Amino acid sequence: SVLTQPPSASGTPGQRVTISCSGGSSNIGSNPVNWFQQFPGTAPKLLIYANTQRPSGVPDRFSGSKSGTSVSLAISGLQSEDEGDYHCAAWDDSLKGWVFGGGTKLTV
Amino acid sequence: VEVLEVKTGVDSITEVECFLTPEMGDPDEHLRGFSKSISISDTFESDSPNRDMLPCYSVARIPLPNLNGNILMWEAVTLKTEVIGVTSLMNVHSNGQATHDNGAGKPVQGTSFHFFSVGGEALELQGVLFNYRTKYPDGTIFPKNATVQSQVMNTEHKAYLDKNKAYPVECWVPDPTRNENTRYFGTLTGGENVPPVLHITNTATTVLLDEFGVGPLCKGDNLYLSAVDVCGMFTNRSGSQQWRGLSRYFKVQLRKRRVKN
Amino acid sequence: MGGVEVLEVKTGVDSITEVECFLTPEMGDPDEHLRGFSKSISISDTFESDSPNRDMLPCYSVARIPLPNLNILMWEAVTLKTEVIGVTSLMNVHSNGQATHDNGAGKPVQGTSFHFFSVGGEALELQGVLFNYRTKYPDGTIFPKNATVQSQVMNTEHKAYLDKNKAYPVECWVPDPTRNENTRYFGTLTGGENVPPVLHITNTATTVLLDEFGVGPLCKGDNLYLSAVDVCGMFTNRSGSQQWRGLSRYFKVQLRKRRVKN
Amino acid sequence: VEVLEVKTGVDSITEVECFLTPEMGDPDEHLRGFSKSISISDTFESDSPNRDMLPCYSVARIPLPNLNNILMWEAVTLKTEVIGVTSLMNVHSNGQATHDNGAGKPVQGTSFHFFSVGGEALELQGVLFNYRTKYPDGTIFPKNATVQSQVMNTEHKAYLDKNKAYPVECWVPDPTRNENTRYFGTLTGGENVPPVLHITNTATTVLLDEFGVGPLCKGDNLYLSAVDVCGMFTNRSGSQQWRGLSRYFKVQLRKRRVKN
Amino acid sequence: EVQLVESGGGLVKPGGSLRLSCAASGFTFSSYTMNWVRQAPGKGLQWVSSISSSSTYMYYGDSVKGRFTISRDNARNSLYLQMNSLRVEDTAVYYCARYAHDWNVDYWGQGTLVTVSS
Repeated sequence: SVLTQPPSASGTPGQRVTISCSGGSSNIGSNPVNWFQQFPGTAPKLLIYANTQRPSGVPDRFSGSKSGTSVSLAISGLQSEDEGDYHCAAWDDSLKGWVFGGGTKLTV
Repeated sequence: VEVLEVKTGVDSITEVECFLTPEMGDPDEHLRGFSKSISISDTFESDSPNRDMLPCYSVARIPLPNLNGNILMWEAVTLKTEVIGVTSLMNVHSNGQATHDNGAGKPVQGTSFHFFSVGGEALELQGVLFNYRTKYPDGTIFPKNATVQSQVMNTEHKAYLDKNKAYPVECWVPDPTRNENTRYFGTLTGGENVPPVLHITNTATTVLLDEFGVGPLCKGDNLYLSAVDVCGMFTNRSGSQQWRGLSRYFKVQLRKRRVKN
Repeated sequence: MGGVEVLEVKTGVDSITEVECFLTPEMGDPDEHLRGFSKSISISDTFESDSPNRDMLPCYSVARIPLPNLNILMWEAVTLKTEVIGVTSLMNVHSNGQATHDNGAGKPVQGTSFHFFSVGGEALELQGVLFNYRTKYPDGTIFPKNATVQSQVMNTEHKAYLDKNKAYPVECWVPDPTRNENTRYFGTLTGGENVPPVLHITNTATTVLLDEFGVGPLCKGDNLYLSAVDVCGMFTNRSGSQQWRGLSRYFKVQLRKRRVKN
Repeated sequence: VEVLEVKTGVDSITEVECFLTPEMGDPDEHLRGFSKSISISDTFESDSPNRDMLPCYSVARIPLPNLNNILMWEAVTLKTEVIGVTSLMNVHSNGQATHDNGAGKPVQGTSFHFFSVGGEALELQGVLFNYRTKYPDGTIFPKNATVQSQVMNTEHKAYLDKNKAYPVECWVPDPTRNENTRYFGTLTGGENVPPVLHITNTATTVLLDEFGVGPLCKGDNLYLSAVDVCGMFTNRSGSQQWRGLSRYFKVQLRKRRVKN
Repeated sequence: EVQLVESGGGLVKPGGSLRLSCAASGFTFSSYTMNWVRQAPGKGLQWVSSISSSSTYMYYGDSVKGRFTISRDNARNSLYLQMNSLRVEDTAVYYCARYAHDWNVDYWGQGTLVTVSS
């Protein structure tokens, strides 16, 4: 009942980078994953919600996939303005709380 | 029970009139009549729905006036029923899924089970499983000792609809080999785009008498109303889907029938 | 009907009478030019903040008809003829609609529909049921008060009389089946964005209003109560934006005189 | 008119049997039974369909045998069906391939099938989808349209007394009148509605009312009205034309004594 | 827009105490469950506590069970976190976040810094 995401990820500008988030039946199996984007010295902000959905203001480049207990975030058309920490979060039914991942620092 | 003649006279008829609420899974304090947003197993083998994702049969035991070898029982003669709150399904503005750019929300629609029974005892259930390796969740009464045969028919899986928030809809059906003392009626329409079609009227009576003009007989001076009305799924803005249920009204005419033993 | 002692049917030269009227649809009537439409439907930012504007909410239509005075004798509603007036108007597929495809005609009026009509010796009696109990029904409509989560499935607090027009939203009120002894009500919800309208018209179809005991509705106060809703579907504008579209309902009710005690 | 008893005998009954053709808008010399390819107004306010884009009610006045406290012809039974239903299987005539190597998309969609038998003209009530719609020169349409015209406006009365005249989309049988007519119709709306047309010479419909009286033919005339907009034909470009079909009528009539 | 504003954070000594404030403007605060999440310098996010619209259901992370208390004043459009028995580990930026159905955790405040040291 922890969310496991790579501590770091990187890519060449224009590439597709993939950050994975792996959980269990108690969290990601039965509950949706939101992704939060965080630039140094600002708050987290909603990037993806409900595994695969963009709020208005998030480019088509940002996308998700869900397969059972694991989800991934896909940043396509990588740009320098995308350098930051990507936080994975989901409710856990057994812990009766929100679990997050470690965070993923995306370097370009 | 040998069934003798119908007692007539000054107080020979009576009426029960109640509503049954839907147990659709009731995720949290705010979502009574919904299920939890439906998730799909990682594998066919690991299907294990959480209890708040599983609609259940609703049941109500109604005590009737006391009467009683050569005794009297209450005979259920007529039923009126309709779904309460059909218009609520026109709410296409509450964080739904726009069918298209500037579209209204996708209305409640899709796979539906409308079912209701009137019995002199509990509805009798036969278990049938979509997938026998499905693990039904802690807190529900489900078919025990599931075998592959459970997927088509397995006579081990008998049970009484004797408890609410208990018997998942998707693994129990009225047992057609029993239910002599119950009159049950239900319809499954399957498909993600099945349109709800709900008729309402206080002019439609249904007769509960059998081939031999005998209605259900209320053992223990009790009448058993059972119902399910899974209307379809509510599609949230994200596309995530929750079963949505509605209450069912019952009004049952009863009369007194002389009975031996 | 009942409530009082229903005695024998009075016959004679002046024992029968007829009401014949039409009821117009209150679909929300956004502006001076859109009678019989709702305002283009919008969707709440969140499930919690649902609060539809009054002009986005179709409402039950009701009409109190005064009958010839008597005095007891009461008027007994015996037969109904009803049909939707102006069904062909739904073939107007050219009025700034949505082309179904390149060089397509407009998408015709279609989708979620409620066709409902009642004949009563008193107001239609309503039970409130809410899709979402946290929905804030707008200033100027009569809605279920003291909504709890139980309101979403059943809450017997929410009783009301269909006694006012442009008042009772369709989506939070239904005939209360625990109490319309003196009314005959019939309705059908078909839900779905693509549900095709299917409207029959004929002057040959009579519906009888007598109960198990051969008594029709009895008109308390020498009043007959016609209630109706006919949300036919939605009109899809060129942009894709959707407005409910309603139609008037014709009623013709045969009435006769019934002798009554007290 | 007081209705007295039915005259019987060897010469008390007669039969009308005709077909009514569809007026679907008849763009050009070659497209009888079609409308013109449908276009959509620039704005809601500027809706103004061309006359050849507007299907219209069809009517036929049939003169009956002369009968000069008199006699009138009573219409007793009707048989009707749509003529040429199979023509709608022509899925090869410059249609729109449903998909790569598909046959053409068949005639389908929004349909009005309607037919009446009357001792006088069908009586019409006007109802408008959009009251600012300008109905084209050469059609009889609701005059003095107000916003109320969109839901109900009792000014808009009219007689179905002329062909190629009364657009289908702004007139319906007036249920407050038509004592002397028996009318039946069905609107099915939707772009994908499948046509479902039954044919049989075994189905009779009775025209007698709750009092056993059929329509009474004023002026020794029987009035057949009909509309059978079957759906739309989708051309190769996607452009759509209403397609109509003729309706057969066979009406049994008898003689009823009447005080004038 | 929706704006959440945190306040009350500062410097406090181990064993110390501290009350945090979230000021909600832009939405009916009384209609939504509200959260505290914290971020220790250079580490990831960690959920602290949830409270329902009507304060019917409060939940806490294990790391603060018994020490922290969430509360709200729906009349004053404010969410509070009472932090007792503060430790060195409790040093973090304390974010205030809304949970909406389907949207899940959506809006965050700017955060307020709590440093617990000597």
